[PDB]
Amino acid sequence: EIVLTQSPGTLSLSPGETAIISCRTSQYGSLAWYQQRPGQAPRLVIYSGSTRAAGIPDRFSGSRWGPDYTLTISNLESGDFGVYYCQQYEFFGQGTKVQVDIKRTVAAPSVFIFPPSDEQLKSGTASVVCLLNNFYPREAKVQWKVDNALQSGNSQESVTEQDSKDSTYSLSSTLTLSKADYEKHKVYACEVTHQGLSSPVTKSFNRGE
Amino acid sequence: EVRLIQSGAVMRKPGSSVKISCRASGYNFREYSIHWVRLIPGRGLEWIGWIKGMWGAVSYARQLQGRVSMTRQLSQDPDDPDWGIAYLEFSGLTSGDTAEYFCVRKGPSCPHCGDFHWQHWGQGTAVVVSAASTKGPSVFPLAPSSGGTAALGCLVKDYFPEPVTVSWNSGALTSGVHTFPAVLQSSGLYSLSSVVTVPSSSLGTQTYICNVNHKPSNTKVDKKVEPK
Amino acid sequence: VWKDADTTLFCASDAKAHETEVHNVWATHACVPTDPNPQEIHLENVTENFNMWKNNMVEQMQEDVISLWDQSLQPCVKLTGGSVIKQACPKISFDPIPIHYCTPAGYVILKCNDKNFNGTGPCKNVSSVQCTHGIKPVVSTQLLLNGSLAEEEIIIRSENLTNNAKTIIVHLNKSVEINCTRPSNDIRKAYCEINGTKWNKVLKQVTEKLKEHFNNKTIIFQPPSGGDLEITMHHFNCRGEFFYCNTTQLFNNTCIGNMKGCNGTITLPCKIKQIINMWQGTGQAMYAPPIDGKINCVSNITGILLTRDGGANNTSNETFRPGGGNIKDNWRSELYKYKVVQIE
Ligand SMILES: *[C@@H]1O[C@H](CO)[C@@H](O)[C@H](O)[C@H]1NC(C)=O
Ligand SMILES: *[C@@H]1O[C@H](CO)[C@@H](O)[C@H](O)[C@H]1NC(C)=O
Ligand SMILES: *[C@@H]1O[C@H](CO)[C@@H](O)[C@H](O)[C@H]1NC(C)=O
Ligand SMILES: *[C@@H]1O[C@H](CO)[C@@H](O)[C@H](O)[C@H]1NC(C)=O
Ligand SMILES: *[C@@H]1O[C@H](CO)[C@@H](O)[C@H](O)[C@H]1NC(C)=O
Ligand SMILES: *[C@@H]1O[C@H](CO)[C@@H](O)[C@H](O)[C@H]1NC(C)=O
Ligand SMILES: *[C@@H]1O[C@H](CO)[C@@H](O)[C@H](O)[C@H]1NC(C)=O
Ligand SMILES: *[C@@H]1O[C@H](CO)[C@@H](O)[C@H](O)[C@H]1NC(C)=O
Ligand SMILES: *[C@@H]1O[C@H](CO)[C@@H](O)[C@H](O)[C@H]1NC(C)=O
Ligand SMILES: *[C@@H]1O[C@H](CO)[C@@H](O)[C@H](O)[C@H]1NC(C)=O
Ligand SMILES: *[C@@H]1O[C@H](CO)[C@@H](O)[C@H](O)[C@H]1NC(C)=O
Repeated sequence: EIVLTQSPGTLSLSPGETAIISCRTSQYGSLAWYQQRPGQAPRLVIYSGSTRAAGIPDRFSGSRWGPDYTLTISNLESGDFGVYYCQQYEFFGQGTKVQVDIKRTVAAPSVFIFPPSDEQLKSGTASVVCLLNNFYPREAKVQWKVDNALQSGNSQESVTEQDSKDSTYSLSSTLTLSKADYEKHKVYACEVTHQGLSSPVTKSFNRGE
Repeated sequence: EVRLIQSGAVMRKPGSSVKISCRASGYNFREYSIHWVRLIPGRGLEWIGWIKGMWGAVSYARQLQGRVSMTRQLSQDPDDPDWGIAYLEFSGLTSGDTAEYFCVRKGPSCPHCGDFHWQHWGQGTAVVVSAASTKGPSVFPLAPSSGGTAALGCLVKDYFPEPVTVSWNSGALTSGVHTFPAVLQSSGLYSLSSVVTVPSSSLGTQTYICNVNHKPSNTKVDKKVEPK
Repeated sequence: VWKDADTTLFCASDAKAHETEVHNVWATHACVPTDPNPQEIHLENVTENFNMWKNNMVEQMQEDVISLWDQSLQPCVKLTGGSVIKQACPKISFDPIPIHYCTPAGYVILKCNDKNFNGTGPCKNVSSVQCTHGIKPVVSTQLLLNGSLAEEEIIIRSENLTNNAKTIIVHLNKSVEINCTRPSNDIRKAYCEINGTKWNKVLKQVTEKLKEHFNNKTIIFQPPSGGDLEITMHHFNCRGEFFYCNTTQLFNNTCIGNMKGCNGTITLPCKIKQIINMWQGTGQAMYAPPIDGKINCVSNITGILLTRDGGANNTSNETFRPGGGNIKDNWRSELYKYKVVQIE
């Protein structure tokens, strides 16, 4: 059948810059590109390789280059941002997310860690939070360690939109598990990686304050 | 001009069914086909099937066979050809069927334009499938602790459905507030956090209340945040 | 030399002016007498590209058959212009005859003679004729009846097999009789008889030929997923009556594996209907109840219309279902080897 490898998964740009999305196909049929903005219906951008659909400006362009179809969007406007998909027959690419970013100086995240409250611990559950506040760029990695042991699956991340005034990002990470499990261990820590940090910063706690 | 107008959003329990309509106009409905496609949160686009206007012939995606059916409706008067209604029925629903369902039609015929090049889209129909019942949130305090600014916040857990709003001190404390987008837990219930960086000198002085509002369950709950 | 061109063709047949049969009456006025000694000229060192899916000759035929039915098969009741029309709908005599299509002055028809031509692409063995062969305007769904057979191999025709929206035309090289009968004596009950041995052997060959095109994947048949009765059933007109025959038995996979238990006659349940969705796309029409006596017609299954299931899948198998699309595809199945050109 047809497989459609789309890349990159995410793309962070500012107005006026150019986006380059690609799509590798196993077949050679008619490829099309769609744009889907949040809370809006997807819209045909390009079809049959390089032909623009109705209304679409000339800054959108596609190239027929190899088994690799590419979509170029030059001089990005605010309306050009969203999630783009390539399509061949009934098959779709995994989707590329093109989101706005406003260029500003680099800023290291202030890192805070929050132990579980007592009220929650009386519900057989314990949540541990690791806040990354006011940093740039947005790309950051949080990594939980409990008694020197790396965690996976038991954490969920959440990010805010870019702030209007100071052009920064904040990020939360919630390590969730059962009270029984929580009590078994002593040390809890989240490790933060970021361009604004020379080395990975760590925040941690035990139960003794 | 071509117009595709779908029916409204709906909530559903697992194992139940959902029927969606798509009102078409502006073209001879018999001479075209309506495809259905869904936008799944975190999984992208998935083609469901198509139906042809002429006879109502259908082709369903293999992975969805036995759970979907498509019918259409149009005028039997050849002097009123420029409208029709396509239907999509989805049965044996699961949480994985939670998605935005769209009805689409191909662009103007050309040597290049295949049948899967969709110029026209319905506005979409949001279907949410959940076992969870309407449930108000439990609120816990993210206590502050040890250029010295302290961080505190409120942990709002296990509520359904969205949304919940969080204000601080009756909405008077706005400087430094970050209320993160909600997150769906494996339990099927929503959770979020709201934090605020403040002067560490104010922890012995000022009061910090987080006001949590959740319309779907008629619950308002104020919560005090302090250290230890 | 010449260039591919579109023009108005004229028809030719052996219609009998004394016949009251509807096709004969139509052909008598519309067509000229057939040529006893047609002159077919083969062209040496000539390559010509054909495209059965982009052939306007099909459009012409469609209009002739539409015109035919419009003149002689007006229904008792129908919707038109916001009103319901009531017409006198007497029983007619109905039996399609072969119609030849011929080029006017300045044009000529090129004819691919490659015994395994699939409908699209270059042709080497090209000949020049003034008229096509005799084509019967048999309107039907699922099964193609009373057509021409493929000379050599079984031929799979499709504009693009990867596209599930494109109809697949199977061109058989051996016919299978279908024997449909309304017994004289429920007056609407009928049945079609088919030789299970004949059919299941043919269907087996179709799958193996389909494997060649779909990389030896497990070929499966299934009944139609849905739609009007005119498609989910084998729909055709016989002696002026509209038949609807269930073909659920004609696509039984158990009988075309690699054991038996099904080597005898296949009897398809059928029903003569009065209220019908017209194939012209004109809407619902209402006809009078069936003539008395024994209504019968023996036809040759010369082809099969298929649509392939789509969707993301790498299960071993590919599923095909009976039913094609336009009645135009029935004309395509015969005109696939012809194209009109203008002389320079
Ligand atoms: C074959 O199919 C693909 C996809 O349906 C399409 O891009 C291509 O144009 C088709 N070939 C022709 C000759 O139209
Ligand atoms: C056609 O065939 C003849 C004889 O084989 C050859 O000499 C001639 O060049 C061919 N035509 C073309 C265009 O090559
Ligand atoms: C028919 O043959 C042409 C080459 O002449 C090929 O490109 C096309 O895929 C074939 N069609 C089918 C349905 O096999
Ligand atoms: C082309 O036609 C000639 C003449 O009828 C025939 O002998 C030949 O078999 C055909 N081509 C091939 C490759 O067989
Ligand atoms: C039916 O098929 C047989 C071969 O099985 C053929 O000899 C006969 O001429 C056909 N009759 C038609 C097409 O009317
Ligand atoms: C029909 O074509 C197939 C090849 O697809 C061939 O094996 C078979 O012999 C032909 N006809 C008959 C009656 O065998
Ligand atoms: C067709 O079937 C009918 C069944 O009533 C039978 O009388 C007739 O002899 C059959 N004819 C042929 C040619 O098989
Ligand atoms: C079906 O065809 C076979 C020949 O392969 C023949 O022997 C048999 O009699 C036919 N079926 C009937 C019911 O006559
Ligand atoms: C055809 O017959 C089968 C039984 O073999 C039945 O289940 C099916 O509904 C019938 N088809 C139609 C279209 O009624
Ligand atoms: C298919 O074969 C089965 C036996 O496996 C039989 O019971 C069934 O009636 C057949 N289906 C049709 C539609 O003839
Ligand atoms: C097919 O041709 C035969 C003989 O010419 C005829 O008896 C039969 O009615 C025809 N079939 C249809 C569906 O018209």
